[PDB]
Amino acid sequence: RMQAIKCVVVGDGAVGKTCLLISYTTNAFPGEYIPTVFDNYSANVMVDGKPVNLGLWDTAGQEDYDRLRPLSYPQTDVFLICFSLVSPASFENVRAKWYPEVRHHCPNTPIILVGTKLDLRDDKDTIEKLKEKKLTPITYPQGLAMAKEIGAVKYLECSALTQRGLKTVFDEAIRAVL
Amino acid sequence: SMEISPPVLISSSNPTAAARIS
Ligand SMILES: Nc1nc2c(ncn2[C@@H]2O[C@H](COP(=O)(O)OP(=O)(O)NP(=O)(O)O)[C@@H](O)[C@H]2O)c(=O)[nH]1
Ligand SMILES: [Mg+2]
Repeated sequence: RMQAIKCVVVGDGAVGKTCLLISYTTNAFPGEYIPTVFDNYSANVMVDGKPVNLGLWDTAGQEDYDRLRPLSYPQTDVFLICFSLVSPASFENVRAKWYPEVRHHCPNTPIILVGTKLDLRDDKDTIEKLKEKKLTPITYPQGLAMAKEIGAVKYLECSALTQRGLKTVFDEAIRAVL
Repeated sequence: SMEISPPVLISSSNPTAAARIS
């Protein structure tokens, strides 16, 4: 049977988990935000000339799905823990929620920490809106330190919108398994 | 040192993505 990888994507609502998956697998970007309960993407990649099936599992960022979400975790090979680079609350939830939940169910599964919406970090309006609430975007060093703190294999930054660093996220997930 | 190709979507439960297949 063709070699297969199950990758599960978790993180707060609105961080960009669904756009990450749509943009990576089809190069499209959806025009309207519809909250995810569960969704799936089956895609083939060539890894050193051999086909690999990527089973990508999308999950709900909302607290109301906390009891169902872990039921999708069995047989996971790698987790993507996602936070938005322009949402400090979503960053803090990596330590307060996502890392503890993933580790409770899957103590030995590799984690990639993913900073999303890279395109917004330099956006003056986004910066000013954060600044008005005494906040600042998450910097690369901050993300890196959080990755070290939670034992993540790798810290990566990307934009689903521009596709900057997007392919690298999934390539690194593959490398964490194969 | 790994050569990884872009993905080819085979299937999805997601309406937006499934529409862009094959
Ligand atoms: N500027 C920018 N906006 C993005 C990016 N990725 C997602 N967004 C926007 O952020 C919002 C939420 O994205 P989405 O992928 O639906 O988030 P989610 O993490 O899947 N949410 P949920 O857990 O509820 O399913 C949408 O308005 C989407 O267009 C990105 O790379 N850049
Ligand atoms: Mg979603």
